[PDB]
Amino acid sequence: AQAFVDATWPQAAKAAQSLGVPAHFLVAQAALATGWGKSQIRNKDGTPSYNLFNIKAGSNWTGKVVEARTVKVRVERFRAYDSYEQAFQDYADLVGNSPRYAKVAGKTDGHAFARALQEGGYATDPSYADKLARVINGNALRQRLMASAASA
Repeated sequence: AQAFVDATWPQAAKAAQSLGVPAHFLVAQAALATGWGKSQIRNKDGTPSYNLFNIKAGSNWTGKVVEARTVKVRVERFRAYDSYEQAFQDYADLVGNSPRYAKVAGKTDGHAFARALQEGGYATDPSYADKLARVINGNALRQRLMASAASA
């Protein structure tokens, strides 16, 4: 999981700073969405989609599209990107500009941030806020963030 954390960190920091939330909030969200990078959506050619937030491709999406199986088993259409950099740019646009996500900005508490994501419709599972806050506040994330840092 460490390389996942290291790779996402600078992009998460860039996006989180624009949203006025702590960088680790976004890292935690991506970690929960992908099982710390173990379960990420892949293109048919074997390349990554880099869609670490598992964002669906709807009618307003004109970029690359990847199909992936969801659990009956269904085929869902997801966004695909050229890098984590581009993925986080799209995330920052979506969460930063969409009015339903307006409660996200400025949040400095893990659970409050998660509740704001839920309000916006990121995920509808009733346990989402509790699950995400646990990652945000957890020892696993803290240890990996400390390991990631250049200094102590």
